[PDB]
Amino acid sequence: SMNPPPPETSNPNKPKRQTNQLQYLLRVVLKTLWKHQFAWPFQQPVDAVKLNLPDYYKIIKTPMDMGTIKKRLENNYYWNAQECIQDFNTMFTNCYIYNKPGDDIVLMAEALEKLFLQKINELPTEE
Ligand SMILES: CC(=O)N1c2ccc(-c3ccc(NC(=O)CCCCCCC(=O)NO)cc3)cc2[C@H](NC(=O)OC(C)C)C[C@@H]1C
Repeated sequence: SMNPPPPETSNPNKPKRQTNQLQYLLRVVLKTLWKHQFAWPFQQPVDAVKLNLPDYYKIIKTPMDMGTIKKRLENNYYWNAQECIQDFNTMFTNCYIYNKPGDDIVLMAEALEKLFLQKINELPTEE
């Protein structure tokens, strides 16, 4: 029933870089999604205590949210763009797994994912 610790956003043992693709992911992709009217439920880890969803972290074993992604991008946690893209995809997939089709939260996630894919289709090549 309690919340787990959030995903790691800092780790001195993990290798990291700044790439042009990761810069794009922060400045274009994350910025575009963050200001969407339906972004707010995804801006921090799912608080299963607040929501009284004691099964959330039984069903969802790889939690992810945009607050964590924003911290990882700003803290230069990632090695490459695919690590970040996978985090976004995990966030969407978790929502589709836990919730029913046609739930409001699923409609919200689908709106964000549509924008995400438009922006990722436009991902620049590596410098
Ligand atoms: C992502 C996901 O799958 N879920 C989820 C996750 C988080 C929340 C959620 C998130 C945040 C809060 N409230 C707060 O953090 C307090 C501040 C609210 C926002 C203030 C405005 C702002 O700062 N905007 O940027 C409550 C539920 C609700 C749902 C979903 N519940 C629900 O009623 O979602 C509606 C938004 C449709 C259930 C589900 C488990």
